[PDB]
Amino acid sequence: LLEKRPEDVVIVAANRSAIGKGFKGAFKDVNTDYLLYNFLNEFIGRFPEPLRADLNLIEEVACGNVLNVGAGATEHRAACLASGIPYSTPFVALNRQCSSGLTAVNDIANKIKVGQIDIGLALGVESMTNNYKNKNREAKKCLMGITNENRKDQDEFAANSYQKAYKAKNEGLFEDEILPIKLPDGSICQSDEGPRPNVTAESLSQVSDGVAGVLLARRSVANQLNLPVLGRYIDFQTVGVPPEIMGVGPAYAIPKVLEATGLQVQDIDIFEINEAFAAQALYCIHKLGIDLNKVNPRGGAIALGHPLGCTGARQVATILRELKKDQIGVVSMCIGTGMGAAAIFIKE
Amino acid sequence: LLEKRPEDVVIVAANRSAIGKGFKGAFKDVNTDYLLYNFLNEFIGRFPEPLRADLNLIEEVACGNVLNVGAGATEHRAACLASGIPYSTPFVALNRQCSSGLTAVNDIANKIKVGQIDIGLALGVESMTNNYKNQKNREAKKCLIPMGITNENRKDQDEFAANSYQKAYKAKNEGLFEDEILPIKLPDGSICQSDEGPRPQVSDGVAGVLLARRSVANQLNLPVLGRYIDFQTVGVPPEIMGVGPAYAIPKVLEATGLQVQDIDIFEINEAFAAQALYCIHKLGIDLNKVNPRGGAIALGHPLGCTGARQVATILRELKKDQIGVVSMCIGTGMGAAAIFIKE
Repeated sequence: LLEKRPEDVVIVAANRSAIGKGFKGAFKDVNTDYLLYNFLNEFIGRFPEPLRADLNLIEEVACGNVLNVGAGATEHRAACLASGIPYSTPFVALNRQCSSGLTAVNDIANKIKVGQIDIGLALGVESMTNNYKNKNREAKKCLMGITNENRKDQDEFAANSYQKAYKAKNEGLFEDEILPIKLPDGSICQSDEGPRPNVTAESLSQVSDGVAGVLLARRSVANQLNLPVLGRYIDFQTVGVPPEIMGVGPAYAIPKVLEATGLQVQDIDIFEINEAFAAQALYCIHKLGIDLNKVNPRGGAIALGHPLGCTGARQVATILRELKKDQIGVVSMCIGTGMGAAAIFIKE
Repeated sequence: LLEKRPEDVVIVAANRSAIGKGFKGAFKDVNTDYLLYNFLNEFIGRFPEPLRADLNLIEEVACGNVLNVGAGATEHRAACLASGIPYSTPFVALNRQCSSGLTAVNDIANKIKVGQIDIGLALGVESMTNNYKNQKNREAKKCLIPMGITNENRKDQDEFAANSYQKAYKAKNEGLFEDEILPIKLPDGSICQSDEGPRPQVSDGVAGVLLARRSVANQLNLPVLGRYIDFQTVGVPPEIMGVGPAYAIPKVLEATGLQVQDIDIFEINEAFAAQALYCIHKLGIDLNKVNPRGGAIALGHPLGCTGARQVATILRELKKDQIGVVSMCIGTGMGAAAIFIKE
């Protein structure tokens, strides 16, 4: 599995923006279209010379999105079009709820794999700020908090993430993966404005906005073009989970991707398990038996925020900077109307 | 290619609904969730014993949609939930615009090829009637050119148009569109199951396609209407979005080795007569092969349903071992095309 074959799906670049605060945040006066346009312009400069030389080398743009009309396909495609990605490049809008951005990844993973394409861009956007704006059993469930309701450990959990996120923030740890998004006033945003110092434990995830991109390619095509390689996508698995207890997703998706690859929990160095809510994150980690030490190393959703769409691909950018050469890490998250997703990766 | 390996992505079922008329037709007092719930209750019935038994063997439901909030991901999951498809079955909402129903098929194909799943359901749904109610740079503004205008970018069109209605009613009347169309029951008691438009187009309709690996089909004793060969997409100038089929057909043929003259039926979506004519001409296609039972000019084009519809239609127009393609130009400047084989 650690053997690099020429038919591997390889990650060439994985970047994300600073996650702003919903409603209050840096992004409030901006929508997914400006966020996307801008992140793209940044992401492209960060691209190896043969690519930016011929952008029509990207043969597909899957963009995950949960709240726009039709998942933002017209605006997101216009945005790509403004950031130099040629018309010659098809675009696909996807919405698998909370995992959307991780599914943009599985979409391109498979196309490349199957030969449909060689090089392909996975995206994730969400402007919860400007978009949150839009009964007979079973179907009566479907689309969060109450499925969670279905506290000491949870606050304990909320603070440690908040502490891990603050350390990491302050230690410069996210300075690699984050890109500066210029705001229309003149400002520029390169810090996650969600993690805060001194969070301890007190009685009383986050509505945010953000973009995140991933550039996959098949190893063969990479070597030929001599393109840097950060790690490689190994597999992906989704599962259906009772909608009333959505959060339970990770406790079923993880074992699934594990069995399908042959790995075991204890073969994983890092787990990027999305914390929609602390109650559910904790439950997932403890049912599986995951080492809490190995969970969300630099802070989670609780502290960082959760821009629905963008999250699944944000965790990828992130898990890559937390990993060390030849390490395996999973990316999982509970999904909205009752699902569970989880992709596996390796550094190199 | 006409060799059959168990590794094949095989169509086990593929039915559609009657395409209602926009703003006035049969479905006007209903939305996607109802069209879906119903289409599915029907489709599932027209499902082989084994699947109906389990229904959990279906491991993914990708479902195109173009105009709903978030392409109808929640509403339609519930519909599937309500029509007996288990929670266990994940779901994905896709929006490739005009080709959404086809790319939803592309989706299912790939997952099956890449071993991700065995059997999967592809869908298309749209209710232009209900949902049709949902930058300043020289490049992305082309993603603001109204479709019709891009068509601006007559006799021959009207002649091409005429045939569409002619072939469609001739065929509707001869009962050609019967095996494919399922009966969508309506609130006011009136069952609907006949195409309004063809009576010698904005519309609402649903469509479903149940792929499975060949090896798997033979294992569960399942019927096999045909096979998915390839699919290909290619961007195109948004100002002439229509020219999309002219490029995606060569590309998918090329990807397969096939040639134009190797194709029997050419189900090229008629989004406009001006457009479809061009692809036809540029490609050098025998009209007797293009849209045999008429097109969308008569039948209507329920945006995200179409792709999944054309597959239903084509699979009847094709005889055992015939190859045919399904192309359509795509909204913001694209073009798709797939290739199927009967058996």
